[PDB]
Amino acid sequence: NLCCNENASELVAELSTLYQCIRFPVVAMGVLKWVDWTVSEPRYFQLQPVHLALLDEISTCHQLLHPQVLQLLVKLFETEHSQLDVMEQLELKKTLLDRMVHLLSRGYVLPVVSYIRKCLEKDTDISLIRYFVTEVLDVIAPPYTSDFVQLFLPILENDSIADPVTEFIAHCKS
Amino acid sequence: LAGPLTPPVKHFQLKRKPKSATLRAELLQKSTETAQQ
Repeated sequence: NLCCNENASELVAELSTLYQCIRFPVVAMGVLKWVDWTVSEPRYFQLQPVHLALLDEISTCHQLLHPQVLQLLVKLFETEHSQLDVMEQLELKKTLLDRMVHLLSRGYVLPVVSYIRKCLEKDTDISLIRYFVTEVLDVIAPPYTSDFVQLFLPILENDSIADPVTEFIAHCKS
Repeated sequence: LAGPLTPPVKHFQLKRKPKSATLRAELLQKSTETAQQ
């Protein structure tokens, strides 16, 4: 009823019942497809984005929906609008980077850092990767398994600041 | 039928809470406001 009513603020009104009800998995998938089609509209970020918050309930509370959420945000991390300038595009990209860092904190670490490596080697400017490292080393607690270092540190070779980067590189090479 | 679920391995203990959960609390404030309505 909520999704086909074409909801924003009314979502925040009944967000209580939502995060109560996203615990149902099928309902989580349904809201995911709804917010995908709403947010996949060209220039849906110039007008309310609360919808990106809901993935936080989904991915955190449902492990097997980690692949979908990242595989949603891979599209949204490539958002480009001439109306919302490259500053606002980078703002949304950094927001999505914080979402992807949270999803990394839930254990979906190999494909996150692999795609981050791929888009840096491609698209994703060094500013976005530096902000990724900033948020990561601001949130991730040691020890750091080498399965994560093997992709995070050899792409962090480009920069040395966010100092936490020096601590991370020294700990993960020693 | 589809077999058991295996929880993911925790490579490290979280020294803090993610900012996502902080935003969940931030929006739970307006949730309580709607409860007041």
